[PDB]
Amino acid sequence: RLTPTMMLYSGRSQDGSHLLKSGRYLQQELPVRIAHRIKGFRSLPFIIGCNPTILHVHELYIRAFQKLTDFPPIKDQADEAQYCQLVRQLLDDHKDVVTLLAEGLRESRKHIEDEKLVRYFLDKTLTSRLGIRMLATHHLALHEDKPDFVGIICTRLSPKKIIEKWVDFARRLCEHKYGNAPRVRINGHVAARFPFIPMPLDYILPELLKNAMRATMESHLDTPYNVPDVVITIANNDVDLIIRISDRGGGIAHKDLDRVMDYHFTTAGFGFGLPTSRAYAEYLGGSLQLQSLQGIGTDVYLRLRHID
Amino acid sequence: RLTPTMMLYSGRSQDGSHLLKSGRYLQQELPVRIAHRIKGFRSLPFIIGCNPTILHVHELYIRAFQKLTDFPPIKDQADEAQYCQLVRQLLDDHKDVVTLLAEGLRESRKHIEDEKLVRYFLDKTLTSRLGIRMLATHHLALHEDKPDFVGIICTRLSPKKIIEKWVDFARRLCEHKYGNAPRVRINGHVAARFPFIPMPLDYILPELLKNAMRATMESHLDTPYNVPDVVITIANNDVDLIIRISDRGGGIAHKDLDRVMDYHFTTAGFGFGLPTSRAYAEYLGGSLQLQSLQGIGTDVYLRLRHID
Ligand SMILES: Nc1ncnc2c1ncn2[C@@H]1O[C@H](COP(=O)(O)OP(=O)(O)O)[C@@H](O)[C@H]1O
Ligand SMILES: Nc1ncnc2c1ncn2[C@@H]1O[C@H](COP(=O)(O)OP(=O)(O)O)[C@@H](O)[C@H]1O
Ligand SMILES: O=C(O)c1sc2cc(Cl)ccc2c1Cl
Ligand SMILES: O=C(O)c1sc2cc(Cl)ccc2c1Cl
Ligand SMILES: [K+]
Ligand SMILES: [K+]
Ligand SMILES: [Mg+2]
Ligand SMILES: [Mg+2]
Repeated sequence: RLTPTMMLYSGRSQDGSHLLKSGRYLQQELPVRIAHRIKGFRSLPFIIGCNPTILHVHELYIRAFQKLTDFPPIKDQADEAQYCQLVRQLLDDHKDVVTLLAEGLRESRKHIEDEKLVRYFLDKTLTSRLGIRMLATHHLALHEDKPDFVGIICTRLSPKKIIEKWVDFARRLCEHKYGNAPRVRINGHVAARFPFIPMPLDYILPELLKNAMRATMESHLDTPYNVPDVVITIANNDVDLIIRISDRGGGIAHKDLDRVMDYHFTTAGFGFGLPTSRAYAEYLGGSLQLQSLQGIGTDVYLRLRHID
Repeated sequence: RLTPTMMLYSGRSQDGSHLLKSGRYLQQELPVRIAHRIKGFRSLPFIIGCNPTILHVHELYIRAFQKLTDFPPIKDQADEAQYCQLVRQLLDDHKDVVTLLAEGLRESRKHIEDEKLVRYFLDKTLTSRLGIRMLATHHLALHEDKPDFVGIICTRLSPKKIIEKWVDFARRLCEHKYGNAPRVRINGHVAARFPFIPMPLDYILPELLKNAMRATMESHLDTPYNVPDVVITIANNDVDLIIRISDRGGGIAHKDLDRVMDYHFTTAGFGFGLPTSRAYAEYLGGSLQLQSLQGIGTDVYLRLRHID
């Protein structure tokens, strides 16, 4: 089973030798990908790269490269176990990176000449980071013995169930802010189950659901106690999984339409939900498409390729 | 009120002088547009242009140019009235032109080197023809005194009502072929009324409805007596009119997706419905977009700009 330019190992050897193979693989893969991202930071427009917060993330990436390269060759389970400590630390050290980049770039990007430069930098940086985090988490998860998982790969993911999980989460945030939340109905292939990697859905779904719920409440300020449902349709075929999220939140206005996919743009939480979700979907071989019915609502279509 | 590179006059003079102005306008506009299309025929790949049916349409276009240019200057109501006879004849003489081109091109296009050449020829020819027919019909309709119309412009078009008209039509064709037809529900801005030109909708709507109904029946061969509804949503805003037509007919397969917009392509009536509808929508400043949920259904979105 694989993803773009990387593979997620589904080993299961008794002596635990698959952990050594996995670890050695990480050590030959992660430093290269970190190095590529450091180059990304090096080539940022000077005035952006000088931003203290951007510099901090840059330094963090240098540190990560240094720590991995300083780690001795993995020869035994004792080494592998310490390697896992390093991986856990880095995952934790880097958990706020998306937020730091958003902040650092927010002001600094208003300065430079080329406007698609930041978009390209963020698309490339955030997707490479997702890949890095997936590989690292997969390696850790190989030690686990949860049913239905091989590392971070779920062998029988139910899209309805993971959708429901994020629905409950988004409904709670929405209720806290507006005193109510749209109900969500789910239809189509509600009983589908198939091998799949949850992690990208764990980012994308709450972003799209928050969007749809905010849009619904903000357009029904007179009747917060009675708002139209959000309707989610699951289509599962041999090629891809499609999740359509349809709201009656009034639509994306014509004057806003060409901006909603830009990092930082927002009508309101830092305006990253849509461009990030799209970059993730595309990184994984899928896509994220919007259909705006101005005056009525929006349909968002998430497509993710099935596992090979 | 206007459309691309042409205007539809909303005159109403008592002496009937607006009919003379309209007629003179046609005589200074139509011959030019016919001449442009004749050039189109002249530049067709030799082997296609030699097809007897293509030659017939070519000749028909030459004849139309010849008749209009042979018609004397319009100076009085007596002239204008005879001019209307000529216009009616030509409209009638040319009513099968789309069908003739489809047939003539069907075989001949398999020969030539450039594959997007025919697509371009048909997009340009069919849209210029729609423009010609709109102008000509508008001029004729100026003699009429129907309530709510100025020529072919409806001053208070109800999208729900025109949708319902074509729904009944498509349901009857479908019922005759399959012994039943999906019901259609219409929601969103069901009470919208606004100035609008019906003619393009009169072509596009039945094409999209036939598609959705065929797809629905062909995927429910076991239960023809109980098939899922087609659902149409109307969104009316200050910029455009959006009509979403959503079916549970199983979707457009991945292997077919990149072909359904090509003239001539069909899984079955001559495979012109979709590319023609899209060319018309775009000619008028709108668009036609498809979202396929393979295994479930298809959403088709027709957008047409409001009148200026
Ligand atoms: N379902 C929706 N309905 C209406 N507007 C939306 C919807 N989803 C996104 N938007 C618009 O696109 C903008 C960008 O969204 P996003 O990238 O998620 O950033 P944020 O939600 O933080 O503003 C939103 O501020 C909102 O104006
Ligand atoms: N709503 C739909 N659902 C499934 N397939 C569709 C739908 N609309 C169009 N298609 C597919 O696209 C093809 C092209 O349609 P069209 O251009 O209207 O030509 P025709 O209907 O004559 O085949 C159809 O044959 C059908 O396979
Ligand atoms: O930026 C990030 O989120 C992460 S997590 C992470 C984990 C490892 Cl083991 C190495 C680099 C790295 C980076 Cl860079
Ligand atoms: O091709 C067609 O449909 C038509 S209708 C029509 C009507 C007039 Cl008056 C002139 C040309 C012309 C053509 Cl070309
Ligand atoms: K945004
Ligand atoms: K076609
Ligand atoms: Mg958001
Ligand atoms: Mg058709």
